[PDB]
Amino acid sequence: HPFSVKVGLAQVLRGGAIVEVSSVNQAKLAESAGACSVIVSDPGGVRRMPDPVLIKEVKRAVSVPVMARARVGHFVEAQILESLAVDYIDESEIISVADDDHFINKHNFRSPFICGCRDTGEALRRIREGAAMIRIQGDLTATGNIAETVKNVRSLMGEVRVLNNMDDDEVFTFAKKISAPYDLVAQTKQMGRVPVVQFASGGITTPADAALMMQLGCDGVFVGVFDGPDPFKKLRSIVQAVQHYNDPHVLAEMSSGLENAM
Amino acid sequence: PFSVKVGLAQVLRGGAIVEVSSVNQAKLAESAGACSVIVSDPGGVRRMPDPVLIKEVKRAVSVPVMARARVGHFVEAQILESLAVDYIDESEIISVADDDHFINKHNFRSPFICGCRDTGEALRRIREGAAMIRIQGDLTATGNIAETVKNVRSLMGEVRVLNNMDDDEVFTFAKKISAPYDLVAQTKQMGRVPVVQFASGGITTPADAALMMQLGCDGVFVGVFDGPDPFKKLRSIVQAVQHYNDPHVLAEMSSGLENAM
Amino acid sequence: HPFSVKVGLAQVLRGGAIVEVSSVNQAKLAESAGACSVIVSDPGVRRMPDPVLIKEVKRAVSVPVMARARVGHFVEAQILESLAVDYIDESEIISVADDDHFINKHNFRSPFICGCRDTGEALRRIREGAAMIRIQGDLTATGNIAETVKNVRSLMGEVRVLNNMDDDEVFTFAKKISAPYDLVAQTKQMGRVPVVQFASGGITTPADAALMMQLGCDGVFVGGPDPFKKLRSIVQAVQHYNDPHVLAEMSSGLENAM
Amino acid sequence: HPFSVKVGLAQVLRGGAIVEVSSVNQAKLAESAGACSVIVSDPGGVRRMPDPVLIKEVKRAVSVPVMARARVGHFVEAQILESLAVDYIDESEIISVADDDHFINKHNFRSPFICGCRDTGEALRRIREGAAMIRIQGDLTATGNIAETVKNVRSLMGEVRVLNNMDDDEVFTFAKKISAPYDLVAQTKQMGRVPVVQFASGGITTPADAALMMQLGCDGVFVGVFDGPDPFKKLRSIVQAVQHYNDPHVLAEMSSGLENAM
Amino acid sequence: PFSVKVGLAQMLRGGVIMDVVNAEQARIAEEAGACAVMALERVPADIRAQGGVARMSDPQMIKEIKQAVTIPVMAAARIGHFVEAQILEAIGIDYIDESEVLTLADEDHHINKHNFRIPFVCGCRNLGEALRRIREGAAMIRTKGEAGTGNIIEAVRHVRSVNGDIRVLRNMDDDEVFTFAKKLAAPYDLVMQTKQLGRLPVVQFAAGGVATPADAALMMQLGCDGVFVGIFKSGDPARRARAIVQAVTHYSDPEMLVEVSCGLGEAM
Repeated sequence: HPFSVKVGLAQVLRGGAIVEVSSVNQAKLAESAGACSVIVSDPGGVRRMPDPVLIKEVKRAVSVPVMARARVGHFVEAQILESLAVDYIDESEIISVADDDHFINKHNFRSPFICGCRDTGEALRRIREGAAMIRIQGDLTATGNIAETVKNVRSLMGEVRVLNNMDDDEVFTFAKKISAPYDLVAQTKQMGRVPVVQFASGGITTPADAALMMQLGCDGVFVGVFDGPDPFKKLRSIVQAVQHYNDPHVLAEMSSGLENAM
Repeated sequence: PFSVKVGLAQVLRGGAIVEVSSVNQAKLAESAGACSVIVSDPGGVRRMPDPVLIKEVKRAVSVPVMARARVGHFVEAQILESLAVDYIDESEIISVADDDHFINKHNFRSPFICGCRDTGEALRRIREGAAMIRIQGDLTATGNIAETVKNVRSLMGEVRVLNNMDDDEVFTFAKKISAPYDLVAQTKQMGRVPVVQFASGGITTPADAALMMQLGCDGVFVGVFDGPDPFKKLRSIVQAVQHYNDPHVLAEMSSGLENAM
Repeated sequence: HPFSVKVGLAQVLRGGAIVEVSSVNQAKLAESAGACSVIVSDPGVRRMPDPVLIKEVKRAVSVPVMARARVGHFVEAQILESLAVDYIDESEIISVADDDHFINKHNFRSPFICGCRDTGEALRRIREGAAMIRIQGDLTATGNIAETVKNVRSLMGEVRVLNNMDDDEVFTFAKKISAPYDLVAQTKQMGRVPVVQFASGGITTPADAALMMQLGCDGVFVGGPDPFKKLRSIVQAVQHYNDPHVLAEMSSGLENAM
Repeated sequence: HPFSVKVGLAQVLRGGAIVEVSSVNQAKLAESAGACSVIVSDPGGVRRMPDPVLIKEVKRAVSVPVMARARVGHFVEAQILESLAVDYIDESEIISVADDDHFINKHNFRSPFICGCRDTGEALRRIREGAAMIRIQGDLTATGNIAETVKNVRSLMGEVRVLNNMDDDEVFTFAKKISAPYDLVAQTKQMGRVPVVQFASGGITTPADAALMMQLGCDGVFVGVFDGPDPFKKLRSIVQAVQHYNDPHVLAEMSSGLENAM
Repeated sequence: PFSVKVGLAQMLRGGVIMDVVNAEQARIAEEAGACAVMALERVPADIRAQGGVARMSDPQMIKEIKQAVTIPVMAAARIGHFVEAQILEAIGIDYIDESEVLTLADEDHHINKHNFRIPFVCGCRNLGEALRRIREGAAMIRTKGEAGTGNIIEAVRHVRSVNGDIRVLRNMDDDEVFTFAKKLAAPYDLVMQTKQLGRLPVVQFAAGGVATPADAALMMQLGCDGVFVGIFKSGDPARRARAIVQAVTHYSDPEMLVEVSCGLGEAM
């Protein structure tokens, strides 16, 4: 399907960090430190898809894929981003929701979408609408706290394990309970995984945080590093961290004299 | 010696266990393939059965004889161990004599079976000293297998969840079901309840019996006599447990049994 | 003390069963099976038994004779003491005559038993002057031993808690079980409740009677079929509460219980 | 018993005021004005037994008995005070509780303890633990208001009167209800009094307040006078007041041109 | 290897561990008889007062310490943050404290402390919570207490909680322990094992609210093997610190307690 092709595009991000930038300067730094992508962002107040002149500028200043966010259910915003020819769209509950009853019909775009989730049904529901990639929403806000993120990764991975070993006869009732499409459930069982790239996001603040998500079994992380004291340094470390997550002596060195986190 | 009782009870896998209240009933049961019988002389207060009766049954049959004690009534169990029963059922079907504690089953030579409604409960009876678990349903003579299916599914299902769970998360899992952590890891590594697991409660037909088996149990209890012709019904159920995955066998077995309960 | 003496009188009953009779006939039956004592009764409003009755029963047998007064019915007790029963049971099994206050048992020479469902209750009866404590079970003839067990357990249990407890923490413990601190401190030392402790409520079989004994009781109270047989059996059971072989032969063909 | 000896030590305070001091200056004033004792105190924040160098200094600057407070249930604090050889310890709910389930086992000390109370059972329970003296807690804080104090003295004295005239048969149930040791209840009945010195404290602020407590039937008062305008003057007055409580013309003169209370 | 981590913590009995956030301090702690230090980046009083997310401390500051004192060095790792732990094992600390004083990083699960060759100290507020941490691998328990208030009332609650039910457990009818284990929500083995031994099959310490010599000594008198302290928020860190140490090693000696508390200055 054109869906596999999208699912396929999101696979080349496996093993990377995705940094959130709001200028060109910030994008040129994230790419330098080894980000495998940069997501373009505006930054209370209402938060929307960022200006195209800015998405244009970044797209140009870096050779890594460019992502941008669209408000949930704001399909016109997503049409614009597609038109600008960015590589990925993140239907992002981080900015101001625009439709509280419906998300984008992501099967109407060429672009591969990411959607956030807090549990398995949320992820399978986003997928069925046409998400080609998932991220465990976690603690939104700039709270620097991974708890909710760990909670959400844990719920997911664990829910999939329960599913994997389930009596086939019970999977129907299970599908009903998490409010997810049965066949995408049955799929997830067959593959013992969520049929799409699964990143962690929310509250990642230290090489250690990043390596924990990876050890929990994620495909990579998002980081939102510029509210720090040495963003290049810290960002390098998180890349190194994600790249060498099972290596404590490496993780130790990356964390050394890092300067203040948030 | 626990492994010895656990090992002993294994000789029941594949069987149907019949509740009898007389020698005339324990016989019908053996002479129909009962792999063991469970004695009682049955509202009101229902207690251990009379030792005389038990001796009559024990003498009138070669199969292992089991008997009922009230929950927490150790002495009733001392008595039963004395008359030399092969198995003691600390059974909630009978008026509980202790609402806070169960017989410390590791103080006895005889093997104990207990009831359970879920994994945690089974793992708790086992740490106490049960060498065999039966998954109960209706405690009342209801002829309905619904609650029974609930508890067998619940049991199996948690074991399966546990079977594949991240080691780091078993501790909290043992907390949430209030079970001893090491019997829960034993159960994880084995992928199963470290003891024989029978279904009990509501079993009234070959189909009922055969469903529990297909659901993963090692055997079934039945209480048959609530019927039109118990001899035919009993063989039927036995055959049913014997040939549970064979639909043609089951159809024959069910044909013209008379009315159930 | 005159209390010490009273506590001594009940200690003769240690190791026995106390049958509950309401005639001469029953009291004879009970006496032959080896009942250490008998408690007189009549069976609405339940009261102290009739003194003619309590007198026929006293003459008919040779073992100690008890009788029930209503809770707080001090007069009723005065009467029993006068016709010279050996023990008085201020018994919640018959109708309560005072809801707020128990008989001030000290003002009596005849020794008192009182019921209890836990340690606080038992000590409180003791302070008022109970020389003997009996667990309470089901107040009805429910032939069910469950609550009985609960109450022996709670009692046995909190005493064990007590014995080992930090001394500084016993005051607060005294408060929480509403008990006189100085009886709590005695009990702690003695690692025991300073009086005879009989289970009662729902003893219907030898097994039941024996269970009570193995849980630590000093004896038991007992309320058709074959009474003399069953009675013998329960007495035999309390006398050999550790012999599963005897518990076995004892229980064989006792005919139907209640 | 060694308990009577302690009960006995606290009797020599009958008819006096006990002033609360936090320096040496304050102690030298209270003694001058005729205080029959001074209680050493620290002074939101956590309040503990005061420094030994300070308890040492007062003990020296005055010839009147020295009291000091220990946090409730802080038996080590009390061991220290004993070691310093002060005359009395007040297990004082005025400073920061240290054990909310247990008070000091006061029978393990040589020192006579005081404990506060709001009712009779509280007082009998403190006594049974080994308080050799009682004070009606009243309104803690520096509220200058005697109401709670009057409430608490009233409850006590009155509860004892009820007890005094009670049918002996009912005293058991009474003991149960106020949660007090029956034999200490039976005692209090025999003597128609609380078997220990009973002072008033909390909110005493004027000669009149002090004389009211005495007329209510107390053995004396505590005063906590230095948050006033003329502490010597006021303190003299309160001593005079307590000393001449049934003398209104005297009480009148003591109250005259006193300066501001609190 | 559990037996051995447990063992390794025996060396701490009668000890006063001290929280620090730099060499100067750690130097002050040993320089006063602190049996071990527990390096961080903020002391608990400041954590409460200043908010923010409290995480493992930066290696650097953990190394600059371990290279200024001879006594064992501990460090805190956010509850459940097994990767923070790792980074600590690597760096070579003596003990890791999976500390609820720092920002909980996993609400549902604690670090699996067995998967480590380094010994863990876990917080507790009651017996069960202690028997659960031990089963997860904790070698050395402590009380949650109350962190950053200078009020010792909660440590007392907890210490008493645990010692209490332990004594209850010691003399409990053998047939009643099962049930006791359910209600405790603790592993039956570990319970029976605490019954047999009459105490916590690992080193037990007090923590949270210890601010004066009397405090520390009360803990010891209540039945603790040592105390934690978070000392630098007071007036003369040295005197007070030496005093608290002296306090734990002379806990049953009032006369000395009076001596060691004499003019120590303003506490917290």
